[PDB]
Amino acid sequence: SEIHVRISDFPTIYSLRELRESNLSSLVRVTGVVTRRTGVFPQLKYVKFNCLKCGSILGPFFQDSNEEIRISFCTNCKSKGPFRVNGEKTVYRNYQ
Amino acid sequence: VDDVTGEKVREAFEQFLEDFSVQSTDTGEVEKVYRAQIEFMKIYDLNTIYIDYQHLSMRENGALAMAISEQYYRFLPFLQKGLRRVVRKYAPERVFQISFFNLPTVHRIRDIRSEKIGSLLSISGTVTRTSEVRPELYKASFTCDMCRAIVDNVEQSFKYTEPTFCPNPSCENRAFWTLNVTRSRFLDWQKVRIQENANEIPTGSMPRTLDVILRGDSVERAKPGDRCKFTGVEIVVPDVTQLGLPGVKPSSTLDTRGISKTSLGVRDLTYKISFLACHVISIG
Amino acid sequence: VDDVTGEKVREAFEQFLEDFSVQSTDTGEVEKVYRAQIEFMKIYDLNTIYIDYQHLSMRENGALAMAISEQYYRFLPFLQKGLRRVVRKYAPERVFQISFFNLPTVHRIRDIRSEKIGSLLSISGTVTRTSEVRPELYKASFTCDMCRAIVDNVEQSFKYTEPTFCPNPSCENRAFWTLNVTRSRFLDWQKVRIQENANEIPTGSMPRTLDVILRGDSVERAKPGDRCKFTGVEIVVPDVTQLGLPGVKPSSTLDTRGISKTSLGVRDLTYKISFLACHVISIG
Repeated sequence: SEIHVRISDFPTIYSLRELRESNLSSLVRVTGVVTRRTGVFPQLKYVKFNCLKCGSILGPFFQDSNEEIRISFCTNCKSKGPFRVNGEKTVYRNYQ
Repeated sequence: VDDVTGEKVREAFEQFLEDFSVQSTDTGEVEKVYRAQIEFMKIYDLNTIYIDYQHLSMRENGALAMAISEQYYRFLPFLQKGLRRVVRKYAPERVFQISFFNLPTVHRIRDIRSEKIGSLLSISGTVTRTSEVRPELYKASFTCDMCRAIVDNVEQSFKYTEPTFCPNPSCENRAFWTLNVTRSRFLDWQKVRIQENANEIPTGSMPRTLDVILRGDSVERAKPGDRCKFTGVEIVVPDVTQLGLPGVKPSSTLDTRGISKTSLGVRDLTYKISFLACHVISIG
Repeated sequence: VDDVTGEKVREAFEQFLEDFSVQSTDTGEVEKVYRAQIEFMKIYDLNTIYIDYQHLSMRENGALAMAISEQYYRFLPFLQKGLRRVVRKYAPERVFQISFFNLPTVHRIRDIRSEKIGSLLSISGTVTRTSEVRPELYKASFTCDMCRAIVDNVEQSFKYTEPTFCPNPSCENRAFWTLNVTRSRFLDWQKVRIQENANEIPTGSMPRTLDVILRGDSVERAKPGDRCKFTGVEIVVPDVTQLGLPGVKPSSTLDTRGISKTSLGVRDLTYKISFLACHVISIG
């Protein structure tokens, strides 16, 4: 139910060393040489919490880019702001 | 169905008054009495109507007369909203009150049951212990410290429930805040408690009392020591003191067999019969 | 006085470049070289200037040349702001960098003292261990959760002090929040650490090192293994590790003999000599 796409032919190639402030939040066509890397790690995609005060789970939420969710207080008369991510029912995404 | 039917009630009533008004000839009034009703109100701008029940009993052969007279509480916004479009068709801030008169049937306090709620029944009696003039809000401007604190919104009904769940501020459904006490449209009202007539009381029985509120235009029309006729409509106020009455007490313990889990904020209810009116004539 | 004098420095320098540029005849260049400087920059739009020190030594007989060369750190905004009005007089987003060349006097690391700060002195040496390209913010958009979160504001200087005290939001002076990471104007820079020449080292002494940052246009002009000449200007970076040096350590214990009362958030300082430049030629 979700397809992320690829872009083929961006007709200007900056190899390296030419990055400026005018290059952030933009698409750059980059070449280079594969250096070392790490293993493959899991990262959250759908996040569920469970309110330990008011019984059962909170619900699914979306993985924002480079930021946490931190739902404050709801379904407990919107109070008692303690929460935690549950282990199960959280669909992840592989990271590297 | 019911979205259509009350709207069919709305359009047929919109059809009704926009037709001819009175059958009578040039000897008397000819036509367009309800059309002259707004046009004479356009002269004075008091923003209410005096419409007859008897002319409504003429056209649909009581089929529509026996449509309104049972569940009027169902029929608050439909009677108001269509008439609002009748006004802007003919006339140019505008707030409305709908008044009835000429009820064929008048009963007493003893002829009132809980099956009579929502319906129209006329009650006369003895006015005692009038009270002052006090406002009523019905227009909450209440939203949280998040940016959109401009929610002109709910609690027009008989509940102090200001905040709606789904705004599109940063505020959530649990986020609620106080009402803006400067940007709303109010109305005033008084609260008299009518006593029952002495010409109808049976043996062994004292006369009885009942509270009634006159809102908006019908304030100050009351008079302690007077006989009056009322609007047929009727409401129910929640009570408190009827505890250890005794009786099987209803409760509001919600369902827990829905969402799976890994406290008890439940409530009860015990109300009382009240009365509401908009037209009071003082004949008697 | 000093509001006038640096503005008198601003206007006389505004007088200077807007005058004739070069004395030379039709054999050679005639006039308006600094006027052609912007007009040729108008062709390419690289938004900097190459102005001479020697022509500035001609007109005021060194009275103005001995006004700038001592406290340049005092004279950052005045040299920039008047030139900005020179541009809009002649030309139309605009950001500026001021470059000098032709310093008559060049010294070494050993000829640098703390009395030489703010002044202009040229140092040559041996470039070693260049580093990458990294940005610099100098334009904070940082204000609290109160409505006016749009404060394009301070920490242009060498301090991470985003929030100004007096806004006219609901936010107070103690209210501070993060910078908006999308609406600012940045610049990039690299950081090389120059070593001293071997043709100047005395007996018993090793060559010495010094850090220097080239901001904006002067990035990538550096070359490890090269002899270069610098901008005269100089700055001072706060240090940390000079503790138990030993020495009498300065502190910032503020006054308590002011406001009457009915804890100790005081600090110290221990800095180090750094260097800053904007023009690097690579002769040698």
